[PDB]
Amino acid sequence: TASIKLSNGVEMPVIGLGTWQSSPAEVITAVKTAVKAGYRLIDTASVYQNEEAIGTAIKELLEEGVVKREELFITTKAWTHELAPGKLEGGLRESLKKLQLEYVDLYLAHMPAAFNDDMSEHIASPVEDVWRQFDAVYKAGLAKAVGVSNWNNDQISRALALGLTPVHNSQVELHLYFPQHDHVDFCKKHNISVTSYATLGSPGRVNFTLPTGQKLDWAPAPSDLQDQNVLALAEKTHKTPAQVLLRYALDRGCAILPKSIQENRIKENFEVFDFSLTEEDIAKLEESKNSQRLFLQDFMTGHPEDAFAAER
Repeated sequence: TASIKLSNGVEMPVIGLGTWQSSPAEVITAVKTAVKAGYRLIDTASVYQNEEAIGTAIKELLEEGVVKREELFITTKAWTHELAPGKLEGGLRESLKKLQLEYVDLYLAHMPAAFNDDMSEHIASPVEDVWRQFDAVYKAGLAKAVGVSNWNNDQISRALALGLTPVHNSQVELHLYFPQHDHVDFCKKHNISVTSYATLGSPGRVNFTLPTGQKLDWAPAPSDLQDQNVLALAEKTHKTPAQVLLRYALDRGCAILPKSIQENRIKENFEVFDFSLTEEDIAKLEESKNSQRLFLQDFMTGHPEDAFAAER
């Protein structure tokens, strides 16, 4: 299994199944298809409300003898209300119950901003206090590694400065049209692994279908998948545009989480280990200089720990 070695020695598969776009019913089929295809990492979150289904999927995989627990890397994330003082452990234990696991391989703060139950009120808990809870669950053995998602460099630095368990991973939006050069360089400096979500960028096609259901010809849409350099490299390597975008992120030194839920796409996204991109190739793909954050997570607007406050 191709993996990245975390600062504490834990090996994390470089490619995993992102489940943020999967319902409980769709995720079961998606997880089993991915694992049978070769995927060894499953990424979920308490807020997706699909952990129970994933637990069932894993259970079936184990009974079928497809894989053993030790061969799978499971990542989950605490939502905003679970980040509040003294609420993390309870949240993690609940996720473990749904997943039917004794521990998770990686546990992340889904955001840096705490909220109450219905997110009607901000809870001004500094990221330092949030991280102390992660340090605790890590030491308790409930998570083999801990990290953050959607945090900015300053927030991560504040967590590191505490001198507790280091941040092992940072999961952020990262794709050709939002390179995150600064964040990746920052993480590399502090030995923090980086996981890219939304690796395939924005919608690359617009489909036309008649009421009868008859499918007509599609049209390209402005996106990473339609970038001229991407299309050119795909043709030259005999790979698909999507595979090129995934390889781009991998060779940038990141782990990836393609969201595809369709059987054929899940299989397609895994076929990215028969080639690699050189520094020249990477530079060529970045020539358009297009850069724009697609996931603004604007519900954080006004919160003292809004990671993107400067962009509001």
